[PDB]
Amino acid sequence: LGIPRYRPDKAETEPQVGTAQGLAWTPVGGTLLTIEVAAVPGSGKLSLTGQLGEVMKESAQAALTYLRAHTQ
Amino acid sequence: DYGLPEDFYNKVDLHVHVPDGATPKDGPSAGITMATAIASALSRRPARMDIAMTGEVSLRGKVMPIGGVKEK
Repeated sequence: LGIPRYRPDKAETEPQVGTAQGLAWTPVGGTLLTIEVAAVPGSGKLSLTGQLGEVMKESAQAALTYLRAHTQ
Repeated sequence: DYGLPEDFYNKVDLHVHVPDGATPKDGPSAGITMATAIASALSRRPARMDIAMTGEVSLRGKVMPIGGVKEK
């Protein structure tokens, strides 16, 4: 066959800073949505890339709202 | 009356969330819903579910009538 196109076990890559291995069911087979979020000092707002929906932004807002209750 | 601090219009934010983006029923048909929700979340005391609510709020503290009592 040649070269393994994919990692044998996913437990071998690395822990990453802004990586969260999501879960989803794409009608072409399940796959993990590697949602990547980067924090940059500045004005303070939500930059919304990667073709979010309304609900996706609301989920981000909900996560920030909970994280604001407990920050320290 | 509800154990609240003297100043809570400035001292604390209020991130409000509603499961329906638009008006499911036109006008605030759940004014006292938010009254109860905000009172519970600002006095840090729970809100009794299994007892639904509905109405409208006026700034004097009066529950104005609502249409479609049958549907509520």
